[PDB]
Amino acid sequence: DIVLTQSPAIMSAAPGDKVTMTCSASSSVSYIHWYQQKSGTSPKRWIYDTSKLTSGVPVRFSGSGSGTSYSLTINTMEAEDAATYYCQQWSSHPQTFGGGTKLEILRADAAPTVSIFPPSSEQLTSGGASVVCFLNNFYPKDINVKWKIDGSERQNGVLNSWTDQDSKDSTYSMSSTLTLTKDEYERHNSYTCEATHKTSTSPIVKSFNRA
Amino acid sequence: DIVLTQSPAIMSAAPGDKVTMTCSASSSVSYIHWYQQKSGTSPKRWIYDTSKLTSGVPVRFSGSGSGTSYSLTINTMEAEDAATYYCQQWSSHPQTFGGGTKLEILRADAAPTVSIFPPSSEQLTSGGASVVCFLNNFYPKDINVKWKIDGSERQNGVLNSWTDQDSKDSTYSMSSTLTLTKDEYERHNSYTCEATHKTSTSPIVKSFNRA
Amino acid sequence: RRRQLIRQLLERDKTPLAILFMAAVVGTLVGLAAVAFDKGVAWLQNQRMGALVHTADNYPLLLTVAFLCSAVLAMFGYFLVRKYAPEAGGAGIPEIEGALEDQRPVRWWRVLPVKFFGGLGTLGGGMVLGRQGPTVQIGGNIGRMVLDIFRLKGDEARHTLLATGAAAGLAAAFNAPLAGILFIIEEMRPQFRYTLISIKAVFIGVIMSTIMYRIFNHEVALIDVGKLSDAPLNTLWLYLILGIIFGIFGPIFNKWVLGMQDLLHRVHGGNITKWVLMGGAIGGLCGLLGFVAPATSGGGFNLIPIATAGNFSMGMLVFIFVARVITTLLCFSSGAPGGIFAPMLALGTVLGTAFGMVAVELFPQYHLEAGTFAIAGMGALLAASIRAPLTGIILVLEMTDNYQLILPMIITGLGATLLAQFTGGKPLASAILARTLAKQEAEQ
Amino acid sequence: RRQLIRQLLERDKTPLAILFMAAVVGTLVGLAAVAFDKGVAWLQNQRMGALVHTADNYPLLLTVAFLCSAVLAMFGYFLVRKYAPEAGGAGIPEIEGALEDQRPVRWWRVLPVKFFGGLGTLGGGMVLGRQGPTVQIGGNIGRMVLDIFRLKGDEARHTLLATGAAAGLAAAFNAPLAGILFIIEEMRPQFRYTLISIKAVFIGVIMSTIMYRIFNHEVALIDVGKLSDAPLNTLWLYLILGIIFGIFGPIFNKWVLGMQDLLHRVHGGNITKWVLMGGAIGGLCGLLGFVAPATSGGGFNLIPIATAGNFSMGMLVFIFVARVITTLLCFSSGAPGGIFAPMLALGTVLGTAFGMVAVELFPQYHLEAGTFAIAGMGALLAASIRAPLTGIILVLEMTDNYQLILPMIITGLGATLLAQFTGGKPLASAILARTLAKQEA
Amino acid sequence: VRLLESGGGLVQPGGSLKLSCAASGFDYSRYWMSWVRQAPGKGLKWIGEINPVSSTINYTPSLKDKFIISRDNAKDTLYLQISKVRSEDTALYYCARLYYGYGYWYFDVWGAGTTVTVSSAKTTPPSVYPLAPGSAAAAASMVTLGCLVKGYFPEPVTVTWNSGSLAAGVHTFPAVLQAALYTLSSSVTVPSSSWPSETVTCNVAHPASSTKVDKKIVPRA
Amino acid sequence: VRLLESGGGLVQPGGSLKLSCAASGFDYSRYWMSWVRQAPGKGLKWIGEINPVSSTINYTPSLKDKFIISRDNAKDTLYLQISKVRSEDTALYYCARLYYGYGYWYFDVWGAGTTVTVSSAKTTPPSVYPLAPGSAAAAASMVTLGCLVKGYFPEPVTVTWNSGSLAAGVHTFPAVLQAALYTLSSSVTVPSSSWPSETVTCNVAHPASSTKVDKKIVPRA
Ligand SMILES: [Br-]
Ligand SMILES: [Br-]
Repeated sequence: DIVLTQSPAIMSAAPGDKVTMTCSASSSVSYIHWYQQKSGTSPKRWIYDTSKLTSGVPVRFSGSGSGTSYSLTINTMEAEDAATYYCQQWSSHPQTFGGGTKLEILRADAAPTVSIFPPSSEQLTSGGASVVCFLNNFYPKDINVKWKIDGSERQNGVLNSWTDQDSKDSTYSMSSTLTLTKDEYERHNSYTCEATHKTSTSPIVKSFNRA
Repeated sequence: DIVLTQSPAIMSAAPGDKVTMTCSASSSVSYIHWYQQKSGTSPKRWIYDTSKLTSGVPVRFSGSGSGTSYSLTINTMEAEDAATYYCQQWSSHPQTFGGGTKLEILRADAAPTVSIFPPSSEQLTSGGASVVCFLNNFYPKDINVKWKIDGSERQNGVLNSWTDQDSKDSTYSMSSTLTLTKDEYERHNSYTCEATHKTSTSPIVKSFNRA
Repeated sequence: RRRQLIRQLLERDKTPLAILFMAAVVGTLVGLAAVAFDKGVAWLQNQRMGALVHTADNYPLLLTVAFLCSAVLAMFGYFLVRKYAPEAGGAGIPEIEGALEDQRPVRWWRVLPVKFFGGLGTLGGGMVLGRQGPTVQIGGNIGRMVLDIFRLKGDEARHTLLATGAAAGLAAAFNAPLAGILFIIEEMRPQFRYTLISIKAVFIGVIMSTIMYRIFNHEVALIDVGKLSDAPLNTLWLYLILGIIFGIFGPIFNKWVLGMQDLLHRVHGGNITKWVLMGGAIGGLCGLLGFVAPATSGGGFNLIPIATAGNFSMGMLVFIFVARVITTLLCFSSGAPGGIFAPMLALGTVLGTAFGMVAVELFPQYHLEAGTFAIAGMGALLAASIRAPLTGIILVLEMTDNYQLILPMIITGLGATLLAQFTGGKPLASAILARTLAKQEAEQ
Repeated sequence: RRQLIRQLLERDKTPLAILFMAAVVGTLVGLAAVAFDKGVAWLQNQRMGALVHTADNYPLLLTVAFLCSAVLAMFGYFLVRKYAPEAGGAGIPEIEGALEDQRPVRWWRVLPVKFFGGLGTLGGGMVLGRQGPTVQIGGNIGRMVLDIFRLKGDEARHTLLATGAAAGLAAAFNAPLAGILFIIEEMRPQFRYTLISIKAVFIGVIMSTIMYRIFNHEVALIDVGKLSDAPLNTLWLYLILGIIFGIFGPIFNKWVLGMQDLLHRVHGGNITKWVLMGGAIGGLCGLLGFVAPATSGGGFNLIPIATAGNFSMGMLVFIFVARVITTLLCFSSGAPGGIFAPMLALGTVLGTAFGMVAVELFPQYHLEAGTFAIAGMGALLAASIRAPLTGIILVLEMTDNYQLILPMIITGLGATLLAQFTGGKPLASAILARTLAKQEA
Repeated sequence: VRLLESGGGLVQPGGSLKLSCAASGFDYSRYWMSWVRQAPGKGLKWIGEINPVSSTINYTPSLKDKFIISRDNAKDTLYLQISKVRSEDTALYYCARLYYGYGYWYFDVWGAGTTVTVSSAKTTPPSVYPLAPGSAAAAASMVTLGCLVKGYFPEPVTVTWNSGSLAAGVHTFPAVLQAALYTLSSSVTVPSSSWPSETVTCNVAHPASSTKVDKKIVPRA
Repeated sequence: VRLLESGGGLVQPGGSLKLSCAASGFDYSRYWMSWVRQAPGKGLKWIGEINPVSSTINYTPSLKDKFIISRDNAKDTLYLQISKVRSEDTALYYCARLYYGYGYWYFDVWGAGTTVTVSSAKTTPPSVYPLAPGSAAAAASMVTLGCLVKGYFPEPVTVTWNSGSLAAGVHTFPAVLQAALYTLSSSVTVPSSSWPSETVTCNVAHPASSTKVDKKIVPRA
């Protein structure tokens, strides 16, 4: 049970940059392996025996390390290198994997696009009333959504979900959905959606009125 | 292509007897083979390379021959040897099989076992009316069936079919089947089935009445 | 001086046709020979069942019959030796080895019938000996026999027709032509001087007999262990360890085989009857074991496939080891006609499988398969007791078909000899000639 | 006699120091052979990064794919004549001689020469192997150490040599057995007892085989897969195939020999009439390596394809002759490279043909062409270089079809047997003889 | 080691049918597969053979592509395509596995069989009727039952009892042809104390017709 | 060469499920097969491994038979039986093929892997609602639509647009669980001049629930 612990848990660097991630073992290992895992796909064998790129791995990638500490490197990383790398050992049974390191295409700031929608007519026809409010393509991922019913705070029933960094534009998108009872909803008018991101000092509001 | 012609086309001998069948080739062959084929089954590799019994063949069997003429023999043949033996060669392309030899067993008397059967209720439910009548396990094969509708001759519509000597008990069995129109049938009562075999002077009758 | 060399160079690989035409007759006869000897020997082991099954009711009755028959036969064996061919008794190799140096004689007009029928007893009886060695010698004699019937003379045709008849044997035996050849040139060959043995004639003898064997044994092999896994680089060292182990044990098993034959001589002091009796006695004992734990008695071949699979428990092996370590000596040291060549294979397979088993649970990360080491060590007691690594290494590969273990099998068979060297030890094959060649003289 | 009994009790006792040198020899040969092969591939690599770039203008290619091969061959022949006359050739007849003490192990020259030289000739793409190049480079690596630790004595001289040699033939064809079997069937001074310590060879062999294995795992040289076996009645067919290599075995010898004289006239001995004729043959090869590669190249890569049967009966015959030529012309030219390898390809081919004829001549035997391609793969090796055992086992070592071991012998015996009753001699020894007789006088 | 070949059946003159043969119980590769057909009453005649890698395929002296043997080692299956079929092609088609002794190859393990009938007729399923003893059944030590299979085409039909579980005392008479239709009956003698009390079922199968039926022999109520 | 493992799904605490992994594109034998599971969000954890002849089978520090790996080389399939399952067993289960370099084995070729949710909760089809822009839609260059898929269980749902034919500008946020029910929305940005005028359909599928629905995004009245 070698306790492999990959150093940077998460990291970002602009392409063409030189990136390096660590992988320390609690005890002593040798001939570590590395697996690349892009969103939606099972792991892929990248580097092995502590530095043998696998048939296909761009020569951009390089392995290294020894006994107690190993590392994997990318001389000039490209955008298609965004993924999660997992170092694994089996120089001591039973094999063990590291905590993984998540590489992310560090970009330039992008103002979030906010689009708010009233609850569908069909959902209302069943007591439900969901007020969806998207927040598309922004960066960094730190963003704060806040709802305001008839010009007032509200945090109950609100559910948010961020997407994972886009493989292409390396931006984030997160949706916020306030759910209510057809009646709870009908007894109000103003439904504002406020988004606060680094790209601006004054938050981005986007509301609609039933009236 | 080689013309293998197995001598006795058909032959009979009483078990515990020494039987030998020939297999001559038009030209010259070497390392002949033999297959045994009992009724209802695909051939079985018996002897090969002119005298190698196959794993399982009773040491009762023996192969032999040379170039132009070969043979297969059974020192004290048993009843379970009733079958058709096929010699085959492939010492010259394309391979070729013989005409086959049909072994038949000579045994003691063994009187029939008749069985009359009233047209199924379901067959009658479609104008058909087949009066089956079996004759199981007898010997020799010479046996005469004769039908009697309401105590009278009848030969029209009658169909008989014998089976081939049983591999084990060496007895024969034959079925006789009289067919009629539901109506033709319904307009009668007595349906007798008479079997005449060597095992008796007075035929074996077996009838049933619709009434 | 460079004059001579240049001349000899232009005259290489020119062996007289007549010889080469004799080689083919030698090789052939050895074939039918080896075949026969093996057919017969099986036939007797056969009868020894058609005797056991008949009395499979009364138990001690069996045990008894399964002792008398083995003893009666062993005796008929030892008898046909002492009163007719003192030489035959034994593996058969050290003699052939000597005749190649001209110190011993090829009394084929005796040895053939003696060794042949003799062995059928001892072997067919079911003692811990192989029927390989019995063919090597029988081989050599068949060679000489023809060398004497066509009088062809000359140190080349004497050494040649012999070396093949020999090699021709070791091939038809283990259906292993390569090893057969590689033997005559790593072991038999008078080791300290150039010799007029015509490799190319050996080849023809070997081939011909291998064909003879193949004519009457097709479809079936001697050992069918199937294709085992391969051996990854990091697990190599483990086979060197296994070697060192056979290396220190290699010579030990030699002293015993040696010593034990003296200690066993006391019992009969040299009396044909104190021997011939002690014979059926050991023999019968084997025959009794061959029915209360067959893995301790018999040739040993038939248990290799089973051992290499891993079907024996760690213990059952250890038992099978020792028991055999004994039943082997006791049978071989007894000067009975039969070979210690074969049963050494079984010993190896076993000792090896164990090492496997230990390895297996000691490091589960290497993903080992015990069998691989069973094959690693199968020819390891063969590269320590008889110290002929190449003949060993290739004899295994010859009859177990796992060439993906050829690297380990060497790295194991090297450590074999290497420690069999730095710790006394010597060619158990040669040591005997020496004893038997020094006991010849120094006795006047 | 009394002496004998004494020697018996003293068998297989080789000095540890030797045995510890063997291990160093074996190792270095290892990294050696590896390197040489890595490099040689790298150059054959570049000769594409050149062809693909000019893959538009055709004669442009043909031209570049001639110059680069010529420039390299020359760099090759040059590094030979002006620095190590010996290296040029297979590399074996020398090592063979050094074992008899008639030639010298000028390793301080041969190593760098043969090594870098070969990369030229080889990496260029001529009809030569990189095996022999390692046999010799082996021996020298042996001596080199035998001289750096001064250990003296006929045993440690012959020994450290024979292994460095054997250790080479092993890491070459990832074939340890043959490596050993070679040093004791061929190499070994054939007409007298010698102090070569088998047990030392073994250690050398192993160690380098490991070195090789460290940098070549997962992949083998020939992958023909398991072919059918060969039934007793079809044995004779392989004896026929032998007699055919047996009469052709010596013939291919005269030519290789003869052709090297006739090719000498062209340069009379001039480093530059040679060095030019060099890149010339070499460039020709490099040109062929792109208009029918089966005529040029080491030859290895076409064996798998030939044994499969993928070549038509003709295409074979073409590939035969073309190579029969492109082989001599490149080997007889005294260039640095081995005739050991390309003889395999010749055999595979000539064999496959014999297969093909056999196949349709008797369809009853249910033959698989390939099996004879392997039967004869080491047949030109048991007629030209007349070392059946080293041959037979070298194939099995790298094709894994031990079910053809009986045929392969019955073919390899027929090989030599007729290579005997019809003149012929160890093309490996003949050369030493010539070169050893041309020495004095 | 099972060699089970399907495909056979009814085909109209000048037609084409792909006979299949699925192997199991051994390694399909390393093996030369072949076909041999037996014409009703006549002997066997070798059709073709196709080596492992299918790099070789031979047939008897028969024209261009009357036959087209192939194999998909990926499915351990042997194939046979007969085109422009004619009455001479009506027979039992077996696929064998090929091996040899000294080397003069033999047909090692012959499969079951499959029948091809060339005719215009129509693939006609069969009707199965239970043959129970009459009401005046003199129920003695042993009781003879049986079922009738009639009005089907072409051959053949397979009749077993209780699924083969009852094999001793069984009979199946050769089918008789009449009016382009086949008819056969199956006998099965069992111990009386064993029948009424238990279940005697007769299972008929007609491949061509692609049908299977299990008639339960019940006393004449 | 493909490694496809099925079996996963929904199981209630204390249950048992036989995960399957069908291999194709290589020789199943000679190969050590193993399983490794990835808990949602977390990393990978090796479960077990079973050699060719299945004469060896090891698991990670787990109790008696929580796991039971086996394989039928006759079907080139790797199995895994989990008994008495608990929430800690909810994760993505992959079956890998095992090989090595110098000898320190690695997980060679993986497979997509099946998901295994272990809950009380009851399966449940999803409700799909169209998310069209409000009446005060500032119809600019690009128009953002989307549809809401809520109240379903268990994972997962697949949302595409116009049947995939519209793949650029699509979003599908990760599902959020709440009250034993999942809920996710899908975003799809298209050119304004492209939407109202054409048909923007969102197609949701919930395999478990055995349902498929196509919600047509129509402008808010
Ligand atoms: Br022995
Ligand atoms: Br070469």
